[PDB]
Amino acid sequence: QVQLVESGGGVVPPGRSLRLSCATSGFTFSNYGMHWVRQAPGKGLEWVAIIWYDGSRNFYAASVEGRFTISRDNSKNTLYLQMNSLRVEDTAVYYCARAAYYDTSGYGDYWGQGTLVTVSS
Amino acid sequence: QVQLVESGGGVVPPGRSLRLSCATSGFTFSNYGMHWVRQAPGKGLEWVAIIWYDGSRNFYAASVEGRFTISRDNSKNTLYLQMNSLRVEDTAVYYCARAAYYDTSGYGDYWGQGTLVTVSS
Amino acid sequence: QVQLVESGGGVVPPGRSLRLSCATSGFTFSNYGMHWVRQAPGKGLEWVAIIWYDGSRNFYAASVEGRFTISRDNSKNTLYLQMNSLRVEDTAVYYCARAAYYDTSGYGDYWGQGTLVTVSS
Amino acid sequence: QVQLVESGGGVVPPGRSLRLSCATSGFTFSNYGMHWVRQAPGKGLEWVAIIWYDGSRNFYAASVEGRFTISRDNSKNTLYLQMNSLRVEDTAVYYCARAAYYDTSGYGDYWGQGTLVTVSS
Amino acid sequence: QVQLVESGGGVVPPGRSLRLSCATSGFTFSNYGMHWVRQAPGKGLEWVAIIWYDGSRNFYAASVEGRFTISRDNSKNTLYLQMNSLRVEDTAVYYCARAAYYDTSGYGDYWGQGTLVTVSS
Amino acid sequence: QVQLVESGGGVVPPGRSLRLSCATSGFTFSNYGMHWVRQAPGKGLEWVAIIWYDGSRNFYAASVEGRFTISRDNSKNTLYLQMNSLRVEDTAVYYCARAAYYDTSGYGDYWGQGTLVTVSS
Amino acid sequence: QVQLVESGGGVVPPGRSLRLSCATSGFTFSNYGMHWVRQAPGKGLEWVAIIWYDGSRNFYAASVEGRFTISRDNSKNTLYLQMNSLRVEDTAVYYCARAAYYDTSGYGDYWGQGTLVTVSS
Amino acid sequence: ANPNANPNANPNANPNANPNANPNANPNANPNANPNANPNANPNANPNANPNANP
Amino acid sequence: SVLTQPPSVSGAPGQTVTISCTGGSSNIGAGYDVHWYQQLPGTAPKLLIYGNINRPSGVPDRFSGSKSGTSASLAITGLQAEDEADYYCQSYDRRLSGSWVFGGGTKLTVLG
Amino acid sequence: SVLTQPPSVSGAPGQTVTISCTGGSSNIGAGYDVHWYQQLPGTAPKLLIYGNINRPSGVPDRFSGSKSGTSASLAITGLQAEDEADYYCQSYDRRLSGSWVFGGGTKLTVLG
Amino acid sequence: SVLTQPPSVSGAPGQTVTISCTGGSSNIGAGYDVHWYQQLPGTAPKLLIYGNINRPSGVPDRFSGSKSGTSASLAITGLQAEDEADYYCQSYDRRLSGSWVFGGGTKLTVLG
Amino acid sequence: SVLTQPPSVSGAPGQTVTISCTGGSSNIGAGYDVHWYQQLPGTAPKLLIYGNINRPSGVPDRFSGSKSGTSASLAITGLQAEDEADYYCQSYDRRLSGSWVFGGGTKLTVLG
Amino acid sequence: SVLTQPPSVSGAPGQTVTISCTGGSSNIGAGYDVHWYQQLPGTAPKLLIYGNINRPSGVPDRFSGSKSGTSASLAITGLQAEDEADYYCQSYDRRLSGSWVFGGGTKLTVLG
Amino acid sequence: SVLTQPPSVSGAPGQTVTISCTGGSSNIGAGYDVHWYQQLPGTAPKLLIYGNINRPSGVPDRFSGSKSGTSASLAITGLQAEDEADYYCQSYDRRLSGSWVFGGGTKLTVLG
Repeated sequence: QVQLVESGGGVVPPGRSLRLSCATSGFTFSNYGMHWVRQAPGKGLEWVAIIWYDGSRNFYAASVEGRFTISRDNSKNTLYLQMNSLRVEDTAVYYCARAAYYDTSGYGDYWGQGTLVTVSS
Repeated sequence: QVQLVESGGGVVPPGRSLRLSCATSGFTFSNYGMHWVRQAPGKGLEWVAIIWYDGSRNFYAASVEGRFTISRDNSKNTLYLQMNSLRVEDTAVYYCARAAYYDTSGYGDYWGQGTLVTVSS
Repeated sequence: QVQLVESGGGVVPPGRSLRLSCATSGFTFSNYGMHWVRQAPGKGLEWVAIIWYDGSRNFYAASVEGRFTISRDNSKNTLYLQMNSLRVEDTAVYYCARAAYYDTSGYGDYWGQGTLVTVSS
Repeated sequence: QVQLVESGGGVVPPGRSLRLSCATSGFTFSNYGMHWVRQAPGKGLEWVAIIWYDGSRNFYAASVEGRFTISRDNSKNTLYLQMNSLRVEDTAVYYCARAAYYDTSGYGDYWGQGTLVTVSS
Repeated sequence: QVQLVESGGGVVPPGRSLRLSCATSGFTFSNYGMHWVRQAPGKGLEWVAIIWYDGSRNFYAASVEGRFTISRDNSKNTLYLQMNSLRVEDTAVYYCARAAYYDTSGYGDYWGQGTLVTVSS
Repeated sequence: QVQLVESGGGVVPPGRSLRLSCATSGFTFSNYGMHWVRQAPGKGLEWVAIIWYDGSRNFYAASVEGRFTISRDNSKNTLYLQMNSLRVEDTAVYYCARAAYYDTSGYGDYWGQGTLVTVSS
Repeated sequence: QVQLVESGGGVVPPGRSLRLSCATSGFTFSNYGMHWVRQAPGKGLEWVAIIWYDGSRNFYAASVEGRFTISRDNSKNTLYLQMNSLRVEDTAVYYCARAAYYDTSGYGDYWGQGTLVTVSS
Repeated sequence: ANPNANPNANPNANPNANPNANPNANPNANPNANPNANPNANPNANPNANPNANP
Repeated sequence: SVLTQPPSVSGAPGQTVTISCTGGSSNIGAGYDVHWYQQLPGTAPKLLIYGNINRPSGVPDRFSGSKSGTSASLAITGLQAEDEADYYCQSYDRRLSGSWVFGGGTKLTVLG
Repeated sequence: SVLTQPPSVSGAPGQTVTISCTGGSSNIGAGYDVHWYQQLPGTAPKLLIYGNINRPSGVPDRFSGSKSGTSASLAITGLQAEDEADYYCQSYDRRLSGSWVFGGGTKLTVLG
Repeated sequence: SVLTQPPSVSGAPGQTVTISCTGGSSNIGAGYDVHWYQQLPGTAPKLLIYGNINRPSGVPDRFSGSKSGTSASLAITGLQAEDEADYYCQSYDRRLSGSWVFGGGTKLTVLG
Repeated sequence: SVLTQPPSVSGAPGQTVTISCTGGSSNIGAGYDVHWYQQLPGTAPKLLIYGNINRPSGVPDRFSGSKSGTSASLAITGLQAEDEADYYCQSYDRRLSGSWVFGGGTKLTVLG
Repeated sequence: SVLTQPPSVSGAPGQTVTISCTGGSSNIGAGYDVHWYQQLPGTAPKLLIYGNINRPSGVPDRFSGSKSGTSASLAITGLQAEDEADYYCQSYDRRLSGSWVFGGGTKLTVLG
Repeated sequence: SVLTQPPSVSGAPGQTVTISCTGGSSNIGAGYDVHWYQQLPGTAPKLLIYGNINRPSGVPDRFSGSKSGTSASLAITGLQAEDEADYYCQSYDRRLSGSWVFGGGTKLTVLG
């Protein structure tokens, strides 16, 4: 079975950093790309970032590019997200999802439990 | 001349692991990739797993990913298949095959005799 | 915050070369193409050159082709413009812009501060 | 400046081959298609062949198709014409011309110097 | 010299399939569409099928649509015609022709040798 | 042989939607336009809609325009009819017909079997 | 100067082994890979085997894989070629040649004298 | 009007087409591409390599 | 929210409801696939329909969907008590530099 | 055979004969071109005239053709013994779904 | 300067002005997008409108534009003291080998 | 079993029979090679055709095959008694994460 | 040579001369562009006019061209001593399989 | 023997003859280099051309070669009495497990 457990959340005042993580088990981690999706409390889903299976190609959303950093460690089957200069509008629930590609578009076959990050002062 | 001799079968209660082995001779083992194909009695062939010649890349079928482990030893010309948490639907005959690539797809030029594995309660 | 910081300008007598640079920060440099645009003193804007994200395709304006050379360094997040055999008509203010594409035509969403090259005897 | 130089001409008896070349400088070779045009001594101009910028498409005149072969090398900026089974009707001056396209028809903006190929016995 | 050579004829019982081919030389196969034309013994000519230069479009006569299939392989310069559920009325000599278009209609500008397909019981 | 098989009928309360389909075989689907025709119980035939071979042009009857939608999927050889805001007078047997054009008017050479749509409360 | 001297040929009955060698001088043996090529009487050349400079990677032809063994002792400047279970088809003149690599292919800059191995009964 | 495909059209390639590279193409990386490992490649990947110590 | 969805629809158990997702000429009308996700109130989203017609093993046969033109829709038949969840449509929009684009999210209420 | 032709035409050597191919208002009367093919007794057809007036390199000046109204004609002047062959007219009919429509075919016998 | 712009346009504060950008049948009449830039007297250009109707975050609602046929115009309402700048239209011309073609450049004078 | 094969075929001794393998736009119609395997009732499968046209040394000239569009076919001429075996077709599917995809399996019975 | 040009045209220095190029309904009358080339006695051709009205940088204002209907014309005003050269008109013929079709070639001699 | 070479070619002394090696899309058409070897009747083969254009110091300037597409050729000018030898073309094949592949070989004869 596919298992995606997440950690690293909490509460931080705006202006400093935070680091998430998504530990995986039950599948070959190095053969798949990974995503990050966030959902603001009471809002919809927002795609955040993607990383290639080798880490060569990274893509970020327009609202998070330049501040967030996505990385993976194939030796520990873990996925990271480095958040810098956090703002109030970044408060949401962060999911790690596994990448899949059908014909001409991608989707997420398996998702994580979700972790909540709140920015307040 | 290519020979692929297999072993490691038996009768196992579900939920406990078992290890296959496929001894090769007549060709440079460390210069080719290997496949595992299984065939349930009265059914067709089902591709299981593949390993690169150096072992860098491993690809598994969906039904066996996370439970089956395929490994190779270049100093002993031995191909291994470590199958954990066997279930009843795993009962089949496994064949170790040699990998060949023509233009845009792979195929198995030489196959092993095959052994029967039994999972029952 | 996307930043494009330029340098390399100055006074050069006609007949010799000059090299510009456009240091980047705040975005993924390797995912975007770049442009060069110039503005002669008191004149309008003139498109000069473009480079692909991987550097495979280069396009130049007819008035600069064969003399100017555009290249990028994906590891330093820097862009170059190598100008050879400068003519008096090459005096202008040089900008680097980030590429974008909407439906059927492209535009530049983020521009640099600009550097000014004077060529005279 | 655009500079197209031809070579490979000379005197050959009918029935065998001859290979011309048009070395170019002063522009990006791989962005443009190229033409061959021949002019018989004392006659008008005759279009011979075209090649795409990537080499995917080739077109030939009805009188030369099956005998002539046009090819390019984007790493050496050199255009070739392989001429087999030469006839006395093939004695002319061959020009290489850079391709261009305006609205509904194409023209040649820069031409080479030309080379003389004569067939006699 | 344009050469169209056909093969694959013979005697076939009614109700089963047969495949014809027309190997080509002397021109750029991928630049031209092709036709199939058949002639019953002692009768006139009948148009059978056409295929576009890229294979994107196929057209068939009303008497053979749903049973015949025309295809091409640009890498081997070969044209095919798969005939399924053959009937006695399909006994004729089949010709492969090279398509040409003048002003408002098309003609066949070089033809093959022809092959005889006999359906009898 | 030309085969048109229809499905998607049934019973639907007035005010909501329903989708029909007409699967085809035995001819090149992407070469022909298609029609929808309906017949109220005990009444005559009534033309409903047409779609072009490429799907560019759609025409509807005055009594169904704005509510019914016609579409096709050339990769599955299927013709659809999306029926929205169904009323009581839309109770009829629906046929799919293959378009043909003779001199100045069109007809349908091949028809489907028909499916019954009943709108009732 | 590069000197490659071969010894160890002769006449051997089928079914048994015969060991060859190729002595080297005038160049750094340990810094080059090197090949084997055999020529049957009245036939062309046929590649046999190559060994890496460190001996890590061995490649054999399909006809002799599993029977021929190539080994090098860089402290004696001699490459060894073991041929086990010789067949009558192995009668050929074996060549020892140094390995060279230009862009994407291999070739032999220096060749040896060559020795004859005949299998007859 | 006629709703069917026209069989009386030119079935040959058009030589009157632009033979030059298109400057109006997307110069940016494609975010919609397969991010996975492509389980279709030569698994015996020792096809050809330099057998010497240096390139 | 490039993809537009009705904020809420409802239907009594045992009836057929239809959730739609409207796009444009750049995301759905360009030929890109549409995928559907279901989120129960207290858990993460779960894949519901991929490939515009295909479904995973756990998803029952009740859920179905198709696209046409610039619109795609998710048809649900046989409403049940556990169908209370948020439904999102996803595609790829050619105009931005992101892998996925999500819709607003349609809430299905079972008229119990 | 939407285009009808005389089944046979004969003439003495050295004189002029005419082969006609008359159609309707949908193929020849609609403005579509007429092309002619020649089939010698034991070989495949060979192109004779295209564009209603033009001939390939191999075809001699003896053959010529023209069309007017709904009829097209092939004019052969100065017959030889090697002119014995079947002649077919080819055009496009608007009322069918085919690229070419052929005539019945006229056999020319030279009275040697 | 393929695209034609009037060299200057002016208006009183609080009134509406319209800046025009007229091209030919190869750039704007061929279906390509038109994008607008704003350049203050001493700074680099800033993107104003892209896609003929869209605008970035920093641009207020006062600026708006559209295109029709061969002509594309930028409509500005509620003139302010900070609106004095050079406004360029940019598109793609099919007849050259460059990505962008710019206009001449209009100067907007606010009658303060 | 994305590739579809007939469950059983038959043929008299000396006649010609065909085994078909039907795929889709993702496996066979996307340009991937099709390979055929023959398995005796009591042993492992053995390679029969690779690359849609090529066979190993052991396979006799009776076995031949080809591909076209989204379908593939294995042709066996001159049926023998020892031809009774299960025949499989193999290709690669783009939409999955597996190197090989096999078909349903065709059983050939000779009507002795 | 599908395009017809007068073999020679002459005029006195300082006067205006015109070189014509007449085509058919397939090359010029079909809407395709006409371009002009100038070849001095001992050098390769040089582009003179493209797009039927436009000229390169080196070409002076004396040369001008236009097209209408089935014919096109090249107008030279103010003949000089160096204008003795061959002038070719090039277009595209719909009825061939070639990128360019040239004219016969007109030799211009100024009466100096 | 994946590469094809003519069995034997001949020519007069001092003339130019062409030795061709025709490959496929997997060996020569795949972008791999072609190397030529000249084997004397009584000694081992000697390197002649490498990198498709480069020759060793010992090889005279008469020998030359080039490649295009799936074919390569060896051009020999000024045939001499010592040119009588066997010539082989060598490349690399992607579809095999061999470093080098050798052609049939051409026997060159000089009509002394």
